[PDB]
Amino acid sequence: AVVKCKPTSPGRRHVVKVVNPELHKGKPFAPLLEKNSKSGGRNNNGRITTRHIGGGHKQAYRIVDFKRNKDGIPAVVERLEYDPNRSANIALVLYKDGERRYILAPKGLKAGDQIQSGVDAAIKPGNTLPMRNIPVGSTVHNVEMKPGKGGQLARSAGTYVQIVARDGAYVTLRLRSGEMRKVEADCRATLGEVGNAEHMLRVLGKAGAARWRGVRPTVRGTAMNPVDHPHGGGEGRNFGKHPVTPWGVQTKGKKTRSNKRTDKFIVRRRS
Amino acid sequence: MKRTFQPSVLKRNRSHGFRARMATKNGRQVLARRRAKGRARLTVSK
RNA sequence: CUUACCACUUUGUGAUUCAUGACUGGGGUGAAGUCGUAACAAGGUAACCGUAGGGGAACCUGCGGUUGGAUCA
RNA sequence: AGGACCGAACCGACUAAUGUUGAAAAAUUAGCGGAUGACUUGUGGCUGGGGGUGAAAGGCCAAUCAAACCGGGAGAUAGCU
RNA sequence: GCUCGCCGGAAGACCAAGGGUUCCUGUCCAACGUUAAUCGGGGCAGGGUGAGUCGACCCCUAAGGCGAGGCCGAAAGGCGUAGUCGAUGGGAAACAGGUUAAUAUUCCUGUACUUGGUGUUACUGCGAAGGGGGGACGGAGAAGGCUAUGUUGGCCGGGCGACGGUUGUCCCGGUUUAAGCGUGUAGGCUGGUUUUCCAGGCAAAUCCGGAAAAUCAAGGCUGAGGCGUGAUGACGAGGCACUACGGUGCUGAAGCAACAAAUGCCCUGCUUCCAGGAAAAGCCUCUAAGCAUCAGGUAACAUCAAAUCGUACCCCAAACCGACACAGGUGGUCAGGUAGAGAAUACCAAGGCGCUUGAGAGAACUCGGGUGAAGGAACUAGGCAAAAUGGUGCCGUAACUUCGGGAGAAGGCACGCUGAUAUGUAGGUGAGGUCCCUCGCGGAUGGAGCUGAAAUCAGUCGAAGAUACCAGCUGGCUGCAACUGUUUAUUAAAAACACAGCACUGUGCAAACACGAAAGUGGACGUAUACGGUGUGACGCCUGCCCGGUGCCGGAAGGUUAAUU
RNA sequence: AAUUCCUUGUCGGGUAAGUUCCGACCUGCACGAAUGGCGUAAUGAUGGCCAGGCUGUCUCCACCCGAGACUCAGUGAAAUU
RNA sequence: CUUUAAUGUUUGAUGUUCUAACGUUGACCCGUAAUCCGGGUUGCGGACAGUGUCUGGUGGGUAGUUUGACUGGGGCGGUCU
Ligand SMILES: [Mg+2]
Ligand SMILES: [Mg+2]
Ligand SMILES: [Mg+2]
Ligand SMILES: [Mg+2]
Ligand SMILES: [Mg+2]
Ligand SMILES: [Mg+2]
Ligand SMILES: [Mg+2]
Ligand SMILES: [Mg+2]
Ligand SMILES: [Mg+2]
Ligand SMILES: [Mg+2]
Ligand SMILES: [Mg+2]
Ligand SMILES: [Mg+2]
Ligand SMILES: [Mg+2]
Ligand SMILES: [Mg+2]
Ligand SMILES: [Mg+2]
Ligand SMILES: [Mg+2]
Ligand SMILES: [Mg+2]
Ligand SMILES: [Mg+2]
Ligand SMILES: [Mg+2]
Ligand SMILES: [Mg+2]
Ligand SMILES: [Mg+2]
Ligand SMILES: [Mg+2]
Ligand SMILES: [Mg+2]
Ligand SMILES: [Mg+2]
Ligand SMILES: [Mg+2]
Ligand SMILES: [Mg+2]
Ligand SMILES: [Mg+2]
Ligand SMILES: [Mg+2]
Ligand SMILES: [Mg+2]
Ligand SMILES: [Mg+2]
Ligand SMILES: [Mg+2]
Ligand SMILES: [Mg+2]
Ligand SMILES: [Mg+2]
Ligand SMILES: [Mg+2]
Ligand SMILES: [Mg+2]
Ligand SMILES: [Mg+2]
Ligand SMILES: [Mg+2]
Ligand SMILES: [Mg+2]
Ligand SMILES: [Mg+2]
Ligand SMILES: [Mg+2]
Ligand SMILES: [Mg+2]
Ligand SMILES: [Mg+2]
Ligand SMILES: [Mg+2]
Repeated sequence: AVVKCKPTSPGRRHVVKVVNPELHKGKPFAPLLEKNSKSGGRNNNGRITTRHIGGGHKQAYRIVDFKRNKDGIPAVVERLEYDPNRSANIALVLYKDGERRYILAPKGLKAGDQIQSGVDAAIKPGNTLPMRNIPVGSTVHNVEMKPGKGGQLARSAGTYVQIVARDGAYVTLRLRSGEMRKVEADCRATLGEVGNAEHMLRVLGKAGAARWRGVRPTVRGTAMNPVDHPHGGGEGRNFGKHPVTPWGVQTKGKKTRSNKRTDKFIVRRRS
Repeated sequence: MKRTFQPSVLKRNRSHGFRARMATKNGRQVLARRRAKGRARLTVSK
């Protein structure tokens, strides 16, 4: 559940956290972790590329495994592990083969439950399956860009993609972005809506959260000297200028999108 | 209050030490420039 | 001599009432002055109730409900 | 439990006085703010100049900053003194 | 040398960093000490730091750096694969006394320990840069147990007291003692084990992961301290012989017990929480190629080896950063007594000091403070500054409110000491003796002795008992910014920035964008419940009208329009 | 009004007397709805106004204890010119 | 032979499918006890994408400069033949 929080501090008043009591409380499956390293937003030259970044907590990378193959081998959901890396809720798997991996854990995060992933398998939330096989109008899940790429769609919480047309060797689905996208069809993509979803109900409350979350503060334009930002303004607020990123570019229009080596796939533009 | 000079042998060296001022082009060009000018101690003797 | 209780009386802070006030909410009276004419007949767009928004003003429009609606609808 | 409360160390600088050829090229004394946190600190690393960094003041980048310092162009140019 | 004052969570002690002979002794006093100076961190000589166990090397890696070939770039060079360096973090081992003018977990004495080679003995599958396990990790909080160590009695040694009293029923001092070795306990974790099978751990594996049956439950790991040994040793107040007068030999009493504690240890624990909390090697185990009475591996023991540098001294300062023998800056460790909540504070211990110009006088005036009749903010830009307020428990406490607050609101009462309750209570602590037992670091019952609040009565001295230091002034209205936070180092801390929330907008992944001629990279080992940009700045109630101009989104038919032909 | 020039606007409040302050009016020189409008509990070394207590802030300074200043011995500056 | 038509034909237009340059930051192999790189296989994409030269647009993101004088101070105003 979410539950607010008794206003005990001049900041602990809006702290409306979220919790999943069924979430295992204990160190993760060690043999599936590996450092993480804090980038701080710097580049190779040691120069900051993207602003807002730093501090945060230690954080240790899990492993997940969006690839998901082991077709023809079942596995019961050992536990449900909270993931620091992403927003979703990773879940230990463990196949009857003895080997145990990780998964994003979909809506039906029913613990203990069993799931396969074979090429044949059976249309069920939590089963690796190439859309070329799975039905249509399905909720799918971790969609896979290319045939064996490794799935890179709806990898966040609440996410989900609904199939529409399997015309020829290319299937057309609908990303949560409301955009019509085409895929090689012969691509796997687990199943079921991604778990959690109630994530988009946070709130934090006090800067502390966002701060120890890795997100550094942000400075507005028409608040700093000209030499620093195009919105120099200064002297009694002011503006008049055109809302543009710190590099003269109307931060309103301009799609900026100029891939072209993809249009073919993209059918009905995001809206 | 606090002064602008907090010593540290290690730093003082790797920051302006021989090898260092010998691991780069200009840096290496520096030493030469020095030896040329005829300097007693080349770089932070030790 | 001293102690206990204790009246007068003192201080601080809450509750209640009466009175009162720049200014302002509408309410009631007479001239019945100005702006319209909402409702009463089908009142000239049937009306009223609740409710929401809007507007010089009655009041208008949306939503459901009532018949305490005239014509044979 | 809490960027919760009072208050040392610790970190910070609101007020006044004294110093203003100081004890000091920013401090001393008396008060003063935070003090489990966006805290504080040792150690070592990475960002280099029209570049970095900036909870943004044009602030900081070795007592220097509306473009550091060192050397060179260079005896710049100076209808001005 | 005797007095006096100062510091004592330091102004004591030890280590880092930095310093580099400043260390000790001897000498000399020109220059150097803000003066003298017989003195010194000054001069000049010598002397002076001994390690298998402390540290660095070394092993192992973090951030990050370097980088064969390599991928890019006019050149120089950029980047980065294998790998290789790189701590601030992980790997094995020594304590206790004694000694020097100056050394010390180094030298000496006593008592131990780590690991490698070689040998003897018993036993046995050994073998990796390869698999597994382990190393190996967060925040806060809540105990209990224990040690530190303190106080008090016992004990031993000394002392009967410059002035009234002091044989005990009193005063003073001491009461220490380790590693390692055995026991493995308060507690903490966890059920073991044999066999069989296998799409896993890149190959293999007996190991780890999975699935099966049976069998016993009283299995195994971890663990502070305590207890013996260490140690009839040492040390130890105290003495007598010599002295250099600072010191030197010899000798050497007791040496227990009770209670009270930790911010230390058990505790890399335990409880819980969301912000989900290094890697690598050592280590143990599992097999590969291979070896195949061999080689190796395990344990006991004998022995050899443990190299080389660093060890002086200052270290919160007169040796370090500040030009100075400068009121500033400087990380970590230790943690005494009374009072106290306490690392504040006050007075003292050990210990260290009196800050390197002195002697007088006792003007105005400046500086720092103490006290003031009557008045009480008339001061003044403004109560600036001063003065005041302050502690504990109990009584009691407003509008307003987001119901948490406001709130220590306000305003009040009591506080010392002495007798009693109660010969020291409540409580804490826990010795006999008895029972039973696996059978003692057992359990039970027993409550001696030790320590020990507050309260309530009655009495009592002073002007006053939270007597010192220390330690809130309070309330009312109103602007501004929700709030904690940040900021102009060195005139501005604010109403400025930042924020939690909000809305617009871009981004379909080789994302947008940013660094970069490039390669490459941050974005993210993320993927539209995500990320970027811009404006607003909790929350409540709201956020109306204008698209003419500018910009931006969409369209493309037509008009105009480049290179080119 | 952090926006009001004419401005000490006008009226009410507090005062012995109030160009500030509080509550109003509207005639807004020249507010106005995310370069947000209006309120808001709690919060603040934030701006303004008021009261009690408190007092050398003052009326109106006096006394007092110390550090200098003064006298002696020693060493011994500076700016300026 | 001029005006207008069918199959040939060459050339500019759009528009299809193919692969064989080219791309692939899909998968696998080998160099190899390497997520760099190179060669190979396969899949996907495909003369598109990107790049080079030329070229229209946009372009305070950046850069070099200009932005007069007489003035009863300068500015404003006015003036400049
Ligand atoms: Mg500014
Ligand atoms: Mg600009
Ligand atoms: Mg400015
Ligand atoms: Mg300004
Ligand atoms: Mg009508
Ligand atoms: Mg009608
Ligand atoms: Mg109706
Ligand atoms: Mg706090
Ligand atoms: Mg505090
Ligand atoms: Mg102070
Ligand atoms: Mg500076
Ligand atoms: Mg020249
Ligand atoms: Mg010149
Ligand atoms: Mg010397
Ligand atoms: Mg000496
Ligand atoms: Mg000397
Ligand atoms: Mg190494
Ligand atoms: Mg490199
Ligand atoms: Mg180290
Ligand atoms: Mg006597
Ligand atoms: Mg030493
Ligand atoms: Mg010594
Ligand atoms: Mg001195
Ligand atoms: Mg002195
Ligand atoms: Mg007086
Ligand atoms: Mg006055
Ligand atoms: Mg006056
Ligand atoms: Mg004051
Ligand atoms: Mg005071
Ligand atoms: Mg005001
Ligand atoms: Mg604020
Ligand atoms: Mg300042
Ligand atoms: Mg200031
Ligand atoms: Mg703002
Ligand atoms: Mg605002
Ligand atoms: Mg609007
Ligand atoms: Mg007003
Ligand atoms: Mg405005
Ligand atoms: Mg603050
Ligand atoms: Mg003299
Ligand atoms: Mg320019
Ligand atoms: Mg020029
Ligand atoms: Mg002129």
